[PDB]
Amino acid sequence: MAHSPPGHHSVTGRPSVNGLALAEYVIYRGEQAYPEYLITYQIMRPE
Amino acid sequence: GTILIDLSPDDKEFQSVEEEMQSTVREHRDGGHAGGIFNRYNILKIQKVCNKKLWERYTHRRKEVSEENHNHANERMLFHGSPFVNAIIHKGFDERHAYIGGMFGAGIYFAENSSKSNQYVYGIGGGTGCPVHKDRSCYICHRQLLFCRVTLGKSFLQFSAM
Ligand SMILES: O=C(NCc1ccc(-c2nc3ccccc3c(=O)[nH]2)cc1)OCc1ccccc1
Ligand SMILES: [Zn+2]
Repeated sequence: MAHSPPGHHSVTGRPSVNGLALAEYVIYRGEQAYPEYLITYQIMRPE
Repeated sequence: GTILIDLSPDDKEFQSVEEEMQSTVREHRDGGHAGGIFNRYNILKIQKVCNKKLWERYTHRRKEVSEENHNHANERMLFHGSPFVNAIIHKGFDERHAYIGGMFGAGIYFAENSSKSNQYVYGIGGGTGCPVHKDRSCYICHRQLLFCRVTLGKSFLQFSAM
């Protein structure tokens, strides 16, 4: 597991081509996330 | 130490999380190859994850990070999809939950698009799909995702070509 960039606690990966695509985030310490909600689902077939 | 508490579909907390799932669905450049072809989910259950030791570990790191960033944790609610969801809720995140070959380096990845996290539920690129039908676009088998509390602190901004 890499270290985060010097002086930084995380990375924000921001799409520059798909304007409708939202951000992705990276942390390098497991203690920097808490799994608050467990979601059980199916994807739905379009009509 | 982990217990799971079901939320009621009549509870606002449930409706909010469902809203966050549904409204953050988008189209993907792969046309559904990894995560399947859908516009919406059928939400079957939402559960609160309570674990005192994991919580305190989280809030202790939050405090360090917050102070290093001049009293700003920069905390977000974000999705995470992984084949290891069951190990995560019992043990917490660690380096075996990292995506070694990810574009922004080897770390733990999270998404604002629910459908981005859906692409990882059965593995990188959707693995071989659901275990029963081997179908990345299975409409039958139950999927699980996490909606997680994430401390970003001082986040390094990296534009991607995606
Ligand atoms: O090693 C993995 N997965 C590690 C891993 C977990 C979550 C993610 C993940 N990546 C993202 C990247 C961008 C945006 C969101 C996510 C995300 O939510 N999860 C990536 C890799 O899968 C291989 C595999 C396949 C089948 C069974 C066991 C293991
Ligand atoms: Zn299936």
